[PDB]
Amino acid sequence: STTEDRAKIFLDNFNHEAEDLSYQSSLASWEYNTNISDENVQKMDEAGAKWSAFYEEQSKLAKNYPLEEIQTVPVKLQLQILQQSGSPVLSEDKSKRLNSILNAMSTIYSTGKVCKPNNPQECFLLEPGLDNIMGTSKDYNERLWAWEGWRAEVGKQLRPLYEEYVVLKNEMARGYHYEDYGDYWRRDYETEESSGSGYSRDQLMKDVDRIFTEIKPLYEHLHAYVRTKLMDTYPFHISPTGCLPAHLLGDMWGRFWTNLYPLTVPFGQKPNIDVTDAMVNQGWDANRIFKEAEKFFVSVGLPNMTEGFWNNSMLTEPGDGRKVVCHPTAWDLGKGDFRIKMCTKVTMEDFLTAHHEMGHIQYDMAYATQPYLLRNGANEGFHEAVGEVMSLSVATPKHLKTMGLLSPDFLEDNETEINFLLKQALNIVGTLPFTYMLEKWRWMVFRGEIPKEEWMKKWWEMKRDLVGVVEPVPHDETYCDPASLFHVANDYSFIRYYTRTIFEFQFHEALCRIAQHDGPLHKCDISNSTDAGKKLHQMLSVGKSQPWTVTLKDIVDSRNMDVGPLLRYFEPLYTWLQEQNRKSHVGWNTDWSPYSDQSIKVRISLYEWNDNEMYLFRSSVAYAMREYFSKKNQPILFGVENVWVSNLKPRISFNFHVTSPGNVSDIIPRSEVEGAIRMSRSRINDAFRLDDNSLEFL
Amino acid sequence: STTEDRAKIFLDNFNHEAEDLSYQSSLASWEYNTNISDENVQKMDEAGAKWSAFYEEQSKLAKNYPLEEIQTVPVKLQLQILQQSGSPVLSEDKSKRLNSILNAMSTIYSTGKVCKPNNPQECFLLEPGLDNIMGTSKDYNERLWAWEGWRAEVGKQLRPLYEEYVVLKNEMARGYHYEDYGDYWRRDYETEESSGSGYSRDQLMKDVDRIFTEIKPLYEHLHAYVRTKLMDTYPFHISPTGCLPAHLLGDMWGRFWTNLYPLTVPFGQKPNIDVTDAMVNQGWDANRIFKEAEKFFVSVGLPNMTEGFWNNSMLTEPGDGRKVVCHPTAWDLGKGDFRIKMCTKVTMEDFLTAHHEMGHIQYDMAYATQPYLLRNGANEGFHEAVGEVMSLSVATPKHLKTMGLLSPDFLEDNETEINFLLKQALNIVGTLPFTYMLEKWRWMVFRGEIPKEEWMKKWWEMKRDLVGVVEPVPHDETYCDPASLFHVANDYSFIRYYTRTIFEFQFHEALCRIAQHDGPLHKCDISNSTDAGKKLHQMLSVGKSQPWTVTLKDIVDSRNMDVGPLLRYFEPLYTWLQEQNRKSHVGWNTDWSPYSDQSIKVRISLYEWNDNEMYLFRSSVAYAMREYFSKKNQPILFGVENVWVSNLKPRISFNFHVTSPGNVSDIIPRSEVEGAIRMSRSRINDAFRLDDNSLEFL
Amino acid sequence: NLCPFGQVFNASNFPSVYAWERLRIDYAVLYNSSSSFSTFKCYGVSPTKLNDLCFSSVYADYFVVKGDDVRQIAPAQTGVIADYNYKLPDDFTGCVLAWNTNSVDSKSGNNFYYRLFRHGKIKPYERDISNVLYNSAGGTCSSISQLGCYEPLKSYGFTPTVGVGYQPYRVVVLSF
Amino acid sequence: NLCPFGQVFNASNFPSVYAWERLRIDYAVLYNSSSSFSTFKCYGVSPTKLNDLCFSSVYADYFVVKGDDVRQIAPAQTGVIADYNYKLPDDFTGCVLAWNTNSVDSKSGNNFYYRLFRHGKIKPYERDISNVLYNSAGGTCSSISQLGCYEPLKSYGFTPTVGVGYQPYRVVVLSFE
Ligand SMILES: *[C@@H]1O[C@H](CO)[C@@H](O[C@@H]2O[C@H](CO)[C@@H](O)[C@H](O)[C@H]2NC(C)=O)[C@H](O)[C@H]1NC(C)=O
Ligand SMILES: *[C@@H]1O[C@H](CO)[C@@H](O[C@@H]2O[C@H](CO)[C@@H](O)[C@H](O)[C@H]2NC(C)=O)[C@H](O)[C@H]1NC(C)=O
Ligand SMILES: *[C@@H]1O[C@H](CO)[C@@H](O[C@@H]2O[C@H](CO)[C@@H](O)[C@H](O)[C@H]2NC(C)=O)[C@H](O)[C@H]1NC(C)=O
Ligand SMILES: *[C@@H]1O[C@H](CO)[C@@H](O[C@@H]2O[C@H](CO)[C@@H](O)[C@H](O)[C@H]2NC(C)=O)[C@H](O)[C@H]1NC(C)=O
Ligand SMILES: *[C@@H]1O[C@H](CO)[C@@H](O[C@@H]2O[C@H](CO)[C@@H](O)[C@H](O)[C@H]2NC(C)=O)[C@H](O)[C@H]1NC(C)=O
Ligand SMILES: *[C@@H]1O[C@H](CO)[C@@H](O[C@@H]2O[C@H](CO)[C@@H](O)[C@H](O)[C@H]2NC(C)=O)[C@H](O)[C@H]1NC(C)=O
Ligand SMILES: *[C@@H]1O[C@H](CO)[C@@H](O)[C@H](O)[C@H]1NC(C)=O
Ligand SMILES: *[C@@H]1O[C@H](CO)[C@@H](O)[C@H](O)[C@H]1NC(C)=O
Ligand SMILES: *[C@@H]1O[C@H](CO)[C@@H](O)[C@H](O)[C@H]1NC(C)=O
Ligand SMILES: *[C@@H]1O[C@H](CO)[C@@H](O)[C@H](O)[C@H]1NC(C)=O
Repeated sequence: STTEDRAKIFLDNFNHEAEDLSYQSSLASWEYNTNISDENVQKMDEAGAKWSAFYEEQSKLAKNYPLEEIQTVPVKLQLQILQQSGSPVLSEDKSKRLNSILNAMSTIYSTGKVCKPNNPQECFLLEPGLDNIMGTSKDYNERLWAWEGWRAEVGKQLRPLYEEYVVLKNEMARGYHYEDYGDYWRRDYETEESSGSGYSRDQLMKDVDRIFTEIKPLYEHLHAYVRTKLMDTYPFHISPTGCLPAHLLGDMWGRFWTNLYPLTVPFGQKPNIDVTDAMVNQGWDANRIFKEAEKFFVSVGLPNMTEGFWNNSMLTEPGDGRKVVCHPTAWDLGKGDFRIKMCTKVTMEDFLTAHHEMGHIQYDMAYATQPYLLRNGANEGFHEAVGEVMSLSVATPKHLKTMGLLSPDFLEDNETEINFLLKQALNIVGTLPFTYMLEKWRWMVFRGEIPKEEWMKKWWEMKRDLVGVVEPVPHDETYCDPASLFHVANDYSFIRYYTRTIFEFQFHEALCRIAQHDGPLHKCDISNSTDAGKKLHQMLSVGKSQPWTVTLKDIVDSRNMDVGPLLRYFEPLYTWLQEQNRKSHVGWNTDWSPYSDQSIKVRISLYEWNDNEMYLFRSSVAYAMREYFSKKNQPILFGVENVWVSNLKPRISFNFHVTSPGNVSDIIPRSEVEGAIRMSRSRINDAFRLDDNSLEFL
Repeated sequence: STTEDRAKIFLDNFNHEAEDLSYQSSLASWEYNTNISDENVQKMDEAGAKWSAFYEEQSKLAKNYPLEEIQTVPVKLQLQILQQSGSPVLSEDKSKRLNSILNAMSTIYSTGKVCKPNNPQECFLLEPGLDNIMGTSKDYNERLWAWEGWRAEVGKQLRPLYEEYVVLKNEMARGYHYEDYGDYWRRDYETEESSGSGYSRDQLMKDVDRIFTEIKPLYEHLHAYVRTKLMDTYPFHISPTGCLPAHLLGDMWGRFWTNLYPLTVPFGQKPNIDVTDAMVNQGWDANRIFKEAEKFFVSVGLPNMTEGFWNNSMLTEPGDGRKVVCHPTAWDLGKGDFRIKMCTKVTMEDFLTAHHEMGHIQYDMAYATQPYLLRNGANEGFHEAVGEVMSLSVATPKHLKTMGLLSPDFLEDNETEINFLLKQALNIVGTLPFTYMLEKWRWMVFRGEIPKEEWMKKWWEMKRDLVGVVEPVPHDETYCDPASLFHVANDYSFIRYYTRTIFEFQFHEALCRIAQHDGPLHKCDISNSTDAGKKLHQMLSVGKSQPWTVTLKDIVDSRNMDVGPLLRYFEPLYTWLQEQNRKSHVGWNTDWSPYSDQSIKVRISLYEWNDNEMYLFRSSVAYAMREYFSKKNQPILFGVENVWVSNLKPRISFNFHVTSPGNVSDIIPRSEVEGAIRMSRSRINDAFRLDDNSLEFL
Repeated sequence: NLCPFGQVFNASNFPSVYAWERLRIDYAVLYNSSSSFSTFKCYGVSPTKLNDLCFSSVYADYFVVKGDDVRQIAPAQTGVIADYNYKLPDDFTGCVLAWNTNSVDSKSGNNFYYRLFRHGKIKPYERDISNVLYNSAGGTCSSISQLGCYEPLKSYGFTPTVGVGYQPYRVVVLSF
Repeated sequence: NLCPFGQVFNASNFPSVYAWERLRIDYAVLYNSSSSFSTFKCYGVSPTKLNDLCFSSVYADYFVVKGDDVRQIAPAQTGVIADYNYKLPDDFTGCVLAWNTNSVDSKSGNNFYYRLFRHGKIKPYERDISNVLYNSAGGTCSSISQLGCYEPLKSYGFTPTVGVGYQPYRVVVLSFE
């Protein structure tokens, strides 16, 4: 009869035949990932293309029932998932260009190489190469070389590809009845219940702005404490009141500060919790670790595994010759089949990762009764938030004491708690401003608020202002430093980690309140608590079938993102950092840079100015430095690339400084550059047809 | 009692002890090469190092017997390799520096990478990379990219190393009472018989110049014919009068022209003589090739194998998992043990290599009765000449027809003789001017005739004058193009290849005369001739025990190198190239270059010239090129490296031309460059404090 | 003479839920032992013994179920098998027997289908064999590449290692 | 009846050429050879008629030869073993027997020596044992690191796979009086 009496039959036709093709697609993906070889990638493709071609064939068929005349919730949500995640309305050559741009960006990121200046034949990759250098080395010059060689030999390649990618993605997202690609990423966290009281796509930006402003004091105190401890190491290189250099943060991008823990540890005589020796000494394997994780998940109230999980999911490295990818992922193959693929070892971090992946599986097992379009998290944050919060309780040094992993003679003093809280904050609190700033930069790039000629200037301005991180080398518009991250070059949303952290700590406080915990929040274990399991599984069972605000209200008794759970978790650490940063400066100024004290201010007083004047000025400066060092019998081949221009105002003034060739950390002193300019004064200004009044060299 | 009555007892102590240490050193080297793996490379540093340290140990125990008092030849010559091939007299730091320089040059050569401005992740080494590109590709731009990419990303690294290498080697050779390192390399080809009638070290330089002028009429007609055939392919890129470009010669350095055979073949309808399909059809394996090769040497009178040759020497790829190196070498391990290490296939050139490599073995077996000091060739040129002349008689289509490899109805007309003779000349005649000047360049570098500021000016001046090869891109002193060859970077003498070619056909003409050959010299086979091998075995029987002049006199009835037999070998080809080069121009002029007729002559009229205005001029030109193309809405980032300066006279004038960034073959037209200087004239002369009269810009 | 019941319980190649063919049709082996059977739930004649009881209409039948639809074989409830494929009467007398088949019905070559769509409510104990293409509005479609017409017989897609609920179950229904 | 020609051909553990010893002690074994003899050059007595010819006293010596010195064991001849290790008389009766031992004397542990240097000429049929270091001028050394002093007993250095001419050869004589 009516369209509602045809849409349900259409959706009943869709799910019962999409489930099969999704099952063979997932089976092909599993049989590839566990069996990396030839004649394995040549079976995902035709199965994946079959599933995709069916998926847009249904998407074209889906636009026959408008959403206005249907009123029941689940079919309306299924049709809302349909008709918008279909074939992109674009030209064929434009779509081919977009696919080529994405593939080229992924290939450049995956295969980019950085070579040493003294040895051009010793080149390093990123994943087995420069990552070890940024994670382990404490040398200022080596870290600066690794930070500068990357995103100059990689980001400069990615800059025009990223510009074309931004243009094409904005064109694609404008065809989906959205305004921007950042708005298209914000199609998640978009609900509607009654009378327009739903979560808007513009509400997410205001909420994350409020959350970032609410974490400002804790992050400021953590930044001040890290800066104070980063002055014992690296002396005469970090200002006590300025921002931290970008290459001394523990990672190539400053995302996670967790590699700065050995440098900034308090009470180093107290050992941290590490039960690796105590777990290899009792004869533990992958099966025992996963059985203990299953016993933990049973004790809270979640059910067992489906018994096909044990007999099909590979847990350790296979004995025979079979290449695998050793990235820990939880696989929901569909049709009641759940698997975990990881290369685990007998280690504490693998013991926590097993709990994380089994929490992901328990998230996947709960909504198996839902239709296929609703078999996801309520947003893109709840899934990883549940996975992270199920591993937070088992890291407490009381759950380990019950299992016998920790000896009962170990002391739980108030210094080990501070060490654990600081390690968590370096893991968790130190990545929230970076994530927020990067997503804000991407949103304002997609909105058109940041012009193409001001990408890098705005990027480093927000890095200084929001993250409190200063660059060590000035970067003009040739560079593309956002594209040097994996999630930006591979077209991935990044605010899901921010929402993951917020929702994870909200869930942690809610489940600890239900489980009748009395002490501090960081020493809370929800094991042997069936009351927390029921209210957990009530959230777990519904996926996209409900708005995420309603699902969140049923567990934490709030419809909004609240960071109050996060601040209560780090309250002893906050009140210890407030006492530690008593004689220091809490905050930063956006004026200091490692090249600030050796830069010469140049003011322009008019002939006609363009980008070619910069090249002529830098070449004249390089010639002046060559002439200065030739009189001292030091033949040094200064170039245009050895002159860096910073604070470039394109009408009035700019700053510049000179660096030695082959050593990016060797800044020429300001007195020597001024002497070179004074000796070669005629050749500097006679090329521009101006006198000393126009360029007075402050 | 006295000298010559105790010297031989010392010499007898060396002969019966060094052969034991050399056999252990050779066994360690043999077991390494057939078993490339770990825990085998240090055997040369443990067993061969004992022999290595023993050699200079006896040198200090030498020099106690004067060479003037002894008169008998077999002990005077044995004391001449001794007392000079000992420890190099140098300081401890300088000897350590020399070994680090030689190790750095071999590492840079074997690990260098060259790749494009576009997709700079796709790159190639040299041996499996650009050698395939420079040997097979017919693209002008792809060949130029590999030629210009080499010598600049690799050869520029070797330029500071080679400058220190020359000074250290000259100091080491001056301690051996030689005038330089070039005279130390000429310590071979040096005999003495009576009244100073021996071959002087300076006599070699006079003779190689005499030979080179005699091959000039043959090489010029070969150069003119190749140039004519290199105008069908590559049109509008090769002048009919000027020299050939350096990147269109069949390989990276233009050493062998044999890869130009498909382009320059005459009578392409006539197929070449190939028996690769004939041997595999008759069921030939690795053992059959060497057994038939052994039967050739028995037919001329040379003895059989030593029966340890078959049981020990590897003749094919090993079935078990043993990594080997597939370079065909003949091993004389000492103590009556001879082996060949090569990976054979059922292919025609592996059939000729079996005759060539076993020719070294038959060379080594003959002088086994000689003492260990004289167990070599009579010079460095006879050792590789014996192997080549044995393989020369088996490539004729008469030795193959007797063995049944070639069918009896094969058409052996005069057209196919030209195809065989020309393919020889592109490997034999074409490599002689390249071999001559590269040693001539290296000799004048060591003699100090070429200053350090004219290493590249003189290298390409003699390349045009003596070889008739012009560079496609101008090279200043920052390049080191001689060091881009294997024999120059790895410290190997290169004159052993020039004189080898002269000794090939000198032996070939003498042996064919004894073997009663009647027809042309190129269709001669010495098989089934015991008289030819009887006079052959006399020359093989003596090694360094006789002067090479009287050893040469006993076989070819001449005491001097003669290229007359070489010209008689190519006489049917030489009388045919003159008919082809009738309407063409035989010779070349050293003025035309691929970058000629596009550069602009600049005359300097004085402010002070100290090689820093070159950077200022090339930057002002690059700024003018940027400004010219910006007004045409073509933003191109011209740099200093995009401006090439040629014909640099440091006092009066130079020539410059501009190439596009990212394309070394894209030379900007002279009309566009001249128009760029015209509208940017005010900012190109005022930077040097001069008017338009000083730089005329002709 | 013994009642013929063992010709199909120890046999293979059962049909699907749309090809259930009935037989006319000792009783001790059904309840004694037989612990490999997945469920023994019994509406009607109850799990009491069948020792020399007088009964008529002893017709029984078997068909292959996905596994989550075994609970749909009961009177007075909704479900796709009850509404389209196999319906039981409200006053049902008889019993059902079911068991798991992990690697019995799960080879590479197998074809099991169910009627996902048909016109109107179905009534207990009648057969729907025709492969007439279903139309959303009514009548017929006679084509596949248009709106309103869907293929009725969708596959179970039995692959090994799918877990409980999608693993094939061989259920036998008894009527008394 | 009985002729003790055994214990010198089938026996093992042969000594070096400077460590030869006598046995003091059947011509059919020379023809019906158990091992393939490499050389049969005989001077004086004819090696075709031996059974009919009588004897007074026969001696046998056995040692190890590098292989190129097998030609060197002959009456009235020069050479390094003839000059320093083992000299034969000019008026020599009987002859020598030799055979290759490719894989019998060429294990890892086998130490053989010959006297390369010795003061003066050696008279036929005597022995030299002492390892006094040879001096070029003469006398004694008492020092190895000095001019004109060399170690006399140089090793053969037998390794398998050396080819014919350096293979271990067992040489047995049968000279009588
Ligand atoms: C991993 O993949 C390879 C092929 O990429 C599988 O090898 C095939 O195995 C099937 C068994 O059903 C054979 O029929 C094919 O002939 C095999 N192909 C090749 C090229 O060997 C291999 O079995 C896979 N590994 C596992 C554990 O299943
Ligand atoms: C949850 O409770 C159970 C039972 O109350 C605990 O299991 C006991 O653990 C102790 C210590 O390891 C053992 O000695 C007992 O044998 C276990 N069983 C029983 C029946 O007492 C379990 O350890 C608790 N888990 C946590 C995390 O506290
Ligand atoms: C490159 O430059 C850096 C920085 O100038 C050099 O590192 C040291 O820097 C400190 C001060 O920053 C100086 O006091 C030291 O003398 C510098 N050298 C050393 C060895 O500590 C660095 O040496 C330069 N060279 C290289 C190859 O990195
Ligand atoms: C190739 O080299 C390997 C080691 O580099 C050889 O392996 C050794 O063989 C000897 C033979 O007796 C053994 O005693 C060693 O214990 C082995 N070492 C190892 C590490 O395996 C191997 O034999 C060589 N190949 C050949 C054919 O000789
Ligand atoms: C060298 O001479 C020998 C003997 O004359 C040749 O061997 C014979 O050659 C003839 C004709 O080619 C064949 O028909 C015979 O079958 C060969 N073998 C015999 C008789 O045993 C040999 O071919 C000659 N080689 C060359 C290169 O001329
Ligand atoms: C780089 O420059 C070369 C040379 O200018 C280009 O190759 C061709 O050159 C001929 C004349 O030399 C022109 O007529 C053609 O138009 C050029 N292009 C082609 C495609 O044939 C070359 O294309 C340039 N670009 C690259 C990427 O190599
Ligand atoms: C879960 O599995 C364990 C081990 O097989 C078992 O003891 C326990 O009873 C199971 N729990 C449930 C609810 O099935
Ligand atoms: C731990 O408690 C003691 C006792 O009050 C106190 O002196 C100490 O400062 C505390 N340490 C930290 C890190 O809070
Ligand atoms: C070389 O070896 C072959 C093959 O055994 C043999 O026929 C020939 O007589 C040998 N020649 C010599 C000179 O030993
Ligand atoms: C080969 O000989 C024929 C006949 O004498 C002649 O016409 C032809 O030019 C010759 N070719 C060559 C390349 O000498």
